[PDB]
Amino acid sequence: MRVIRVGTRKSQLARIQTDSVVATLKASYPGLQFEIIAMSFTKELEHALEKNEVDLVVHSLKDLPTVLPPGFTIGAICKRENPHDAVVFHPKFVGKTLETLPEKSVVGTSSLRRAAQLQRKFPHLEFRSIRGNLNTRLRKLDEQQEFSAIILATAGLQRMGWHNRVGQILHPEECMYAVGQGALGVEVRAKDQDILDLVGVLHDPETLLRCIAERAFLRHLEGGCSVPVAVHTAMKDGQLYLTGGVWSLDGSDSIQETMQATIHVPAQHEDGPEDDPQLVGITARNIPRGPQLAAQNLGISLANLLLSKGAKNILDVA
Ligand SMILES: *Cc1[nH]c(Cc2[nH]cc(CCC(=O)O)c2CC(=O)O)c(CCC(=O)O)c1CC(=O)O
Repeated sequence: MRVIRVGTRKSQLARIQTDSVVATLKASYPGLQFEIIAMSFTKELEHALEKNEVDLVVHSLKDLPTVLPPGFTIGAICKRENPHDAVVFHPKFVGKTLETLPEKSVVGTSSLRRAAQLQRKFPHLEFRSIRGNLNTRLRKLDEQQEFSAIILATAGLQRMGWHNRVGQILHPEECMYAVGQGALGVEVRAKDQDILDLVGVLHDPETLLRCIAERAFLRHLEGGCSVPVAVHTAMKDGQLYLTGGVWSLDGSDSIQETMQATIHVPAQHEDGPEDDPQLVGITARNIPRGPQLAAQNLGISLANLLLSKGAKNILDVA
């Protein structure tokens, strides 16, 4: 291990996320060299990995499928940033909330998850698609009179240093977040033991266990980034709490349930067996396997409860 090559997309937010992970790595490894390789969507970065052109890539965890191709794996789940959804208001509406926008105000979001939940909670608002990156959406907000607000992840605006645009942070009772939102995943070659060990230092046990549950829930519902599925996780008092929900496209039909499981957060790293398979695409051999399997099982458990109440028919057309 000499120069650790980090591959990144050329987009602004992808670079910020990569730099943050590289800074954390450097703090654990001041004696190693890190190179950031920017290339001109996940299959192209996975190609560089497979061609040994880079050694690791940084993703928003919610953008990664629950099944990765067999030669790759998530070698690190970083300490979660703020997972909650946020509202940016049109300039004339600074200081308002969703509750106090005038009736028929148009709210911009291209997430089925966000639109379905907010339509349910706010019947008197209109939710409409809006395309573009964060800068483009904010430009269409401020330059035009079409949108009265847009919905975005709090974590994205924070990484841009634009927290001053956040006008409202949505509570779970208004809009539960996407599976993996606010956490970064580090993708690596599944068989590159040296690099898996290196990035393992980034694993945050609490976030790892929360995200295994969230992803196992999503996987067992056969969902991905695109579906109206939402979650809320918390680790308190030796319990892992997982809330999960599914919504019809307009939010009028929904199923939402909570489960918990006794799972203590590991406080120490351990030399785990190298022959255990990944869990929902994540490899964490330096973290005890017991709690990891238990988190996966909790997410499967909740998924089966939702399916028992009809979640599959909801998702099939949504
Ligand atoms: C699965 C999915 N991806 C995105 C776009 C995206 N990916 C990451 C972020 C920043 C927050 C994070 O790292 O977790 C974002 C942008 C954002 O959420 O603000 C979306 C949202 C698409 C959209 O039109 O806003 C989704 C679907 C979803 O979140 O429900």
